[PDB]
Amino acid sequence: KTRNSQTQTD
Amino acid sequence: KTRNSQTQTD
Amino acid sequence: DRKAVIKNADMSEEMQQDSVECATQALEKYNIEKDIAAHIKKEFDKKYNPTWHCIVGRNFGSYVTHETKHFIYFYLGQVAILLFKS
Amino acid sequence: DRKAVIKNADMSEEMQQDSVECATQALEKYNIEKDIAAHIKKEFDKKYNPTWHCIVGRNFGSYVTHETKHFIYFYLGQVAILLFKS
Repeated sequence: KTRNSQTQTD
Repeated sequence: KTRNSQTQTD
Repeated sequence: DRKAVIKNADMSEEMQQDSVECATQALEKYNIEKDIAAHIKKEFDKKYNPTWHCIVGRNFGSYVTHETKHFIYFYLGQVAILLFKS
Repeated sequence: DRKAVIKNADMSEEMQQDSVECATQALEKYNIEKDIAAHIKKEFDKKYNPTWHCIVGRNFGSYVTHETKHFIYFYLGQVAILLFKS
């Protein structure tokens, strides 16, 4: 199954 | 169909 | 406000203008890159069906696999946006 | 050489160590981010079957859709790597 993810650089 | 792509920031 | 420059697109030019516009909206609403990217991915997931993926930032390189005619990579002022459909 | 810091992983920790290692190799071989990303995506496409996608850079935000247990996001020194399977 799927899943959503978020990332931000510091 | 698929295709591959490349990117670079300037 | 910010100068849109399309650097590479495998994408109908209707969708290109829409990408550039949806991202103008994201930059008017959101200031943080991950939040900008989320607005565009979700809008494209809606306007064009899933599955899209979106990277917004000033310094990155990428290598990705995108269904044909479902890739775009453009700047908005200084900020670069990468948007594509798995 | 560069301090690996895993910031978020939906991924077996075997694969995590392998990700971090495959990316150490990429940084030993390649200096340009798009070339680093290409080495990791292709190695993961080989070692774990397609379809992976990889972003390498110092300033970016992302929003993406990844099969469960097939996502990792870590730094290597200053450089951040995002690797995931559509």
